[PDB]
Amino acid sequence: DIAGLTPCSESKAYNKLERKELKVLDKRLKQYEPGSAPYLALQATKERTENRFKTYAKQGLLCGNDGLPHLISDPGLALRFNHAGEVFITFGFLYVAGYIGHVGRQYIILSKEDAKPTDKEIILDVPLALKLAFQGWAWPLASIQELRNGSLLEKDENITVS
Amino acid sequence: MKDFTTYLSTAPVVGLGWAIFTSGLLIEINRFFPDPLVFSF
Amino acid sequence: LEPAVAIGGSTVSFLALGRFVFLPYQRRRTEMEVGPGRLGPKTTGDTFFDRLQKPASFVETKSKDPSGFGGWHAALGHVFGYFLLACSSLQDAGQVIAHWG
Amino acid sequence: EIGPKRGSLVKVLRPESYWYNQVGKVVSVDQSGIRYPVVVRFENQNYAGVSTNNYALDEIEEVK
Amino acid sequence: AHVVKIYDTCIGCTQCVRACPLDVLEMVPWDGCKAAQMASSPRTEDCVGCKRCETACPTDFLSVRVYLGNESTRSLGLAY
Amino acid sequence: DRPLWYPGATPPAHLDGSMLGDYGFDPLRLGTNPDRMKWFREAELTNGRWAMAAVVGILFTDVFTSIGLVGLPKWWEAGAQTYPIDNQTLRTLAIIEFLLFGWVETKRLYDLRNPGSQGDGSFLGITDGLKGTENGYPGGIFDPLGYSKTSPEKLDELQNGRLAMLAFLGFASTAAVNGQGPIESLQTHLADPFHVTFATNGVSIPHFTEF
Amino acid sequence: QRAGNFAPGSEPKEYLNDLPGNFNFDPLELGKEKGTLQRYREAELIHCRWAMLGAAGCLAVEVLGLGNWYDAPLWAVTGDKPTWFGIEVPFDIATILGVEVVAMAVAEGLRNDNQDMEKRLYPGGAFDPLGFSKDPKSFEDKKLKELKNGRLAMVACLGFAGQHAATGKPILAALGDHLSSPFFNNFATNGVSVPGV
Ligand code: CLA
Ligand code: CLA
Ligand code: CLA
Ligand code: CLA
Ligand SMILES: CC(/C=C/C=C(C)/C=C/[C@@]12O[C@]1(C)C[C@@H](O)CC2(C)C)=C\C=C\C=C(C)\C=C\C=C(C)\C=C\[C@@]12O[C@]1(C)C[C@@H](O)CC2(C)C
Ligand SMILES: CC1=C[C@H](O)CC(C)(C)[C@H]1/C=C/C(C)=C/C=C/C(C)=C\C=C\C=C(C)\C=C\C=C(C)\C=C\C1=C(C)C[C@H](O)CC1(C)C
Ligand code: SF4
Ligand code: SF4
Repeated sequence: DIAGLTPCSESKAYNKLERKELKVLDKRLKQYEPGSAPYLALQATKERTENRFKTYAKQGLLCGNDGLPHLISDPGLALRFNHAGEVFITFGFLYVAGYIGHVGRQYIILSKEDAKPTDKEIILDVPLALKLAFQGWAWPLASIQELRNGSLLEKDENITVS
Repeated sequence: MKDFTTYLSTAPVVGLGWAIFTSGLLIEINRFFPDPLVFSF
Repeated sequence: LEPAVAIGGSTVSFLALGRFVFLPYQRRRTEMEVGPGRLGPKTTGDTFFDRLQKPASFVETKSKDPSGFGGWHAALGHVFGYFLLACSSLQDAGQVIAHWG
Repeated sequence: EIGPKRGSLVKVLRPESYWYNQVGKVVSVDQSGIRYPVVVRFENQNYAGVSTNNYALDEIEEVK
Repeated sequence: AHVVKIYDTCIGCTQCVRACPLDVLEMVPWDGCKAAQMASSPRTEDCVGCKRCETACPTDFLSVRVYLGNESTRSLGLAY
Repeated sequence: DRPLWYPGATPPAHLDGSMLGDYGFDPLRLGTNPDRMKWFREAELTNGRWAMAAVVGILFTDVFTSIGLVGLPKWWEAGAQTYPIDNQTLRTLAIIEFLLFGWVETKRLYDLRNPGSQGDGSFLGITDGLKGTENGYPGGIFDPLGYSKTSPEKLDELQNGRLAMLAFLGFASTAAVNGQGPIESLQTHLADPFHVTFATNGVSIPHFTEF
Repeated sequence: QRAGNFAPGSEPKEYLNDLPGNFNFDPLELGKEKGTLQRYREAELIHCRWAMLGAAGCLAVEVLGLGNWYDAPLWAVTGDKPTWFGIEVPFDIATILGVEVVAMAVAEGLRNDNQDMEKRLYPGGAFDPLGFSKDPKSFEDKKLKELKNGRLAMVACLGFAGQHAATGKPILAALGDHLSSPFFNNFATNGVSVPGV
C-alpha cells in the first residue's frame, strides 16, 4: 500500500478484469464438443489464466486503479516492503551480462596471441570457446582481480586524433 | 572429416548452435514454468 | 523599527567598517584586477572617450588610502544591508517569518 | 645505418597518420639522405587499403 | 577552379598522373625521394574535382590534395 | 603436493607449489595470480575457521537435543527465541557486533598487507606479542600444542574446515527443503533410507512421475 | 615528531612530518600540496578553538542547571525576556544581531590581515597575557594538548547535534539514559540512527 497503490488481493478492478477474461474465453467453449481437441485446448488456456491471476496476486504484487499490477523499483522503498522481488533483483541480468562479456573478452585476448588472429574470428576455435564458456562462472572475482593488477586497461596506446 | 568439422565452425557455430540453444532454453523455461512477472518472493 | 535609527545607524556602521577595517583588505584585493582596456590599446589617438577611467584628480585626500566614490559606493550598505531590517514590518503585521520547526 | 635496426618493431609518432601510437615492423631504412627514409609495415590495413608507409627519423619511437 | 597541392611526403609512384582524367598533374624531377621525381600540377584550371588522384595516392596521409573552390565552365563539367 | 582430486588428466598450473591442504583442485583457474592466491588462502582459512565453530555449535547441541538432555531450540529459530525472553536486549547485538568485530578485523587486515607491522607505539604493553609468525598463523594467541616440528596438522585443520563449510551449506539447504533439524533429518534417514532422499523427499528436483 | 599512529602499520605520509598534533591520519591525501596545507592548518586551529568554547558553554549551562542549549535561543521566537545567569538583559533581538555583526566583522577583519604564517596559527603578545610560551618545550606540549583537546571538542559538538536530532532529551539526560540501561538504550534503539536498526 505505497505510492498510493493497493495490493492486488483487495482491488475490484483486478477481479473485474479476471472475470472478463474468464468470460471471453468461456464464450468460445459453447462452439465445440465437450470432449474434443479444441475443447481441451480451450480448457488448458482457461486453467493457465486462473493460475496466472492467482500466481500474480497473493505475492505482494499490487495494482493501481485499473487492476493492472504496478512495479516498485526504488531500492529501500522496495526493501522496506515485500517488493524486492519485482525488479530489485537486477543481479540476475548483471550476472548473465557480465558472464557474456567476460567470456568474449577472454576469447579476444587469448586469440590475439597467435599468428594472423583474424581467421580465428570467422572460423571459431570451438574447443577453446567451450572451455572458456564453462570457466567463467566466477566472473566478478576475475574482474576484480584483473583490475587491481592493471591488466584490464591500457595506458596510452589508442588510435586517437584528439 | 577435418574439412567438414572446420566448416561447421564458421557460421553454424554462432547462428545455429547458440541461437537454437538460447531459443530452446527460453522457450522450454516458458513452457514448463508458465508466465513469470516477479521473483515469487 | 525606527527608520531614522535603522538606516542612519546603518550608514555610519557600514561606512566606518569599510573605512577602518575593510579598506586595506579591499585595496590589497583589487590589485590583481585590471581595468577596462583590452590589454592596454591606444585610446586618445583612436577616440575612446568612454572606456578611459574618469579623471577628476582621483588622488589621496584622506589618510591610509582614501575613497572619493567609495564613500558613496560602500555607503549603499546603508540600504542594501539595513533597509531590510528597517522595513521589517512583518514582525507586527501578522505575517510570521520566524519559520518554526 | 642512421635509422633503426631492420626488422625491429617501432612506434609511429606522426600525429596525422592512421597508425598513430601504433606498432609497426621496419622493413627497410634508406641511406640516401631523403626526408622520410624509415619504411615500416603494419599488420592492420588503413582506410585506403595499404599496409605500409615510410616515416622520418624523428617520428619513429621504440615500442613501449 | 579547384586548388590542388602536392606535399613533400610524396614517393613518386606516378599513380596520380595515371589516375587523372583531365591531364592536370605531371611528374617533375626531384631530389628528395628514392624515385627522384615528384608530382606537380600545372593545368590546375582544368581540374574538375573528381578526386581520383586522392584515391590513387598510396601514402598516408595523401601527398596530393584537391581543395574545391570556385566553379567555372570547365570545372563544372558542362558540355553546353 | 597431496593426492589429486582426480586420478588423472587434470594438471594444474599454479598448484605445483607447496601449500597447506594442496589437493590440486582449481578448475576455473581462479588462483592464477600469486597475490590473489595469497589472499584467497587467507580467506579460505578464515571461512573454514568460523564454519568449524558454527557447525559444532549446531551439531553438538543437536545431539543432546535429540537425545533429551537439554530443551534448547534448533538453530533455525534460536534467534526467534532469544529476544522474546524478558532479559534480552533489542536489536543492538548487530551494531555492537559490527563495532567490536571491525576493531580486530582491521588489525588482521593491516597485518596481511604489511606482515608483522605492530610497532611498539601502538598498544599498551602487548604491542610486541601480536607479531604473527606467518599470514593466518599467529603465535601469542594460542597457548599450547604448537611448538612441534612437523606442520601437517594444518592439513587436518584445513580438511576439518572444508568438511565444516560443506556441512553448514548442508544445514542451510536441508533445513530449507524439509523444515527440520540436521539430526532430525538424519534420524529419519536411518529409518527409511529410500524414502527420505533429496531426489524424492524435498522439493529439490521436479520429479512428477505418479503413474 | 609523529604524535602517534592513527593506525598501527599505516602508510607514512611524507607531508605531515613536522607538524603539531600530527598523527598521519589523512587517507584522502587532502592538503597534499604544500600551500593548501597551511590554510587547512589555520582552519583546523580556528575551528578547534571555536568548538572548544562552544562545547564548554553547552555543557556548562546544563551542568549548572539553567536550561537546554537548544532551547536557549527560543526566547526571540516565543517572545520573553532573555537572561544570562538570571540577570534579564533588556536587549532586543535586532540589537544583539546588530552588535554581533559589527563586533565579529571588526574582529575577523583584523584577524584576516595578519600576513604572518606563524602568527596566523599561533599569535601571542596580547592574546597571551599569562605568557606560558617562554619555555619552548612547554610551548610544544601545550600546543599538542590544545590540538588533542580541540579535536575531542569538535566531535563532542557534533555529538550534541546528533543527540538532539535523534531524540529530544538534553545532553546530561542523554548520559543518564545511557546510565539507566546501557544495553537497552543507545543510538541503535532510536529507530532513526540506523535505517533498519
Ligand atoms: C558431507 C555432507 C553431507 C551429508 C553427510 C549429508 C547427508 C544427508 N543429506 Mg545433505 N546436503 C549437503 C551435504 C550433506 N548432506 C550439501 C552441501 C547440500 C547443499 C547442496 C545438501 C543438501 C541436501 C538436501 C536438499 C537434502 C539433503 C538430504 C540429506 C540426507 C539424505 C541423503 C540425500 O538425500 O542425499 C544428499 C544430498 C546431497 C546434496 C549430498 C550429496 C553431495 C554431498 C555434498 C557430497 C558430500 C559427501 C561426502 C563427500 C561423503 C560423505 C561424508 C560423510 C560420511 C561424513 C542425508 C542424511 C535430504 C534429506 O534431508 O532427506 C529428507 C534432502 O532433502 N541434503
Ligand atoms: C563480448 C564482446 C564485447 C564486449 C565485452 C563489449 C563491451 C562493451 N561494449 Mg560492445 N559490441 C560488441 C561486442 C562487445 N562489446 C559487438 C559484436 C558489437 C557490434 C554489434 C558491439 C557494439 C558496441 C557499441 C555500438 C557500443 C558498445 C559499447 C560497449 C561498452 C559498454 C557496455 C555495453 O554492453 O555496451 C553494449 C554492447 C552491445 C550492444 C553489443 C551486444 C552484442 C553481443 C553481446 C556481442 C556478441 C559477442 C560474442 C558473443 C562474443 C563471442 C564469444 C566467444 C567465446 C566466441 C563495453 C565495454 C558502447 C560504448 O561505446 O562504450 C561505452 C557502445 O556504444 N559495443
Ligand atoms: C542461406 C545462406 C546464408 C545466409 C542467410 C547467411 C547469413 C549470414 N552470414 Mg553466412 N555464409 C554462407 C551463407 C549464408 N549466410 C555460406 C555458404 C558461407 C560459406 C561457408 C558463409 C560464410 C559466412 C561467414 C564467414 C560469415 C557469415 C556471416 C553471416 C551473417 C552476417 C553477419 C551479421 O549478421 O552481422 C554480425 C553480427 C554481430 C557482429 C553481432 C553478433 C551477434 C549475432 C547476431 C549472433 C549470431 C546469430 C546469427 C547471426 C543469427 C542466426 C543465423 C541464421 C543463419 C540462422 C548472416 C546472418 C558472418 C557471421 O558469422 O556472422 C557473425 C561471417 O563471419 N557467413
Ligand atoms: C574544520 C575541520 C578540520 C580541518 C580544517 C582539519 C585540518 C587538518 N587536520 Mg583534522 N580533525 C578534525 C577536523 C579538521 N581537521 C576533527 C573533528 C578531528 C577529530 C576526528 C580531526 C582529527 C585529525 C587528526 C588525527 C589529524 C588531523 C590532521 C589535520 C591536518 C592534515 C589533514 C588534512 O590535510 O586534511 C585537511 C582538512 C580538510 C580539507 C577539511 C575538509 C573537511 C571535509 C569537507 C570533510 C568533512 C566531512 C565530514 C565527513 C563530516 C562528518 C559529519 C558526518 C555526520 C558525515 C589538517 C591541517 C592531521 C595532523 O597532522 O594534524 C595537524 C592528523 O593527524 N585531524
Ligand atoms: C565550529 C564548531 C562548533 C562551534 C560551536 C559554537 C560556536 C557554539 C555556540 C553556542 O552553543 C553555545 C555555546 C550556546 C548555544 O545556546 C548557542 C550556540 C551558538 C550554538 C564545531 C566544528 C566541528 C567540525 C567538525 C565536526 C569536523 C569534522 C571533521 C572530520 C569528520 C574529519 C574529516 C577528515 O577525515 C576526513 C573524512 C578525510 C581526511 O583525509 C581529512 C579530514 C578532513 C581530517
Ligand atoms: C589563551 C590563553 C593565553 C593566556 O595567556 C592564558 C589564558 C590561559 C587564560 C588563555 C586561555 C586559555 C583558554 C581560554 C582555555 C580554554 C579552554 C576552553 C574554553 C574550553 C574547553 C572546552 C571543552 C571541551 C574540550 C569539552 C569536551 C566535551 C566532551 C568530550 C563532552 C562529552 C559528553 C558528551 C558528548 C555528551 C554526554 O551527554 C556528556 C559527556 C559525556 C560529558
Ligand atoms: S581531382 Fe580529378 S581532375 Fe583534379 S587533379 Fe585529381 S584526378 Fe585530376
Ligand atoms: S599518387 Fe600520391 S605518392 Fe604517388 S606520385 Fe601522386 S601524389 Fe605522389
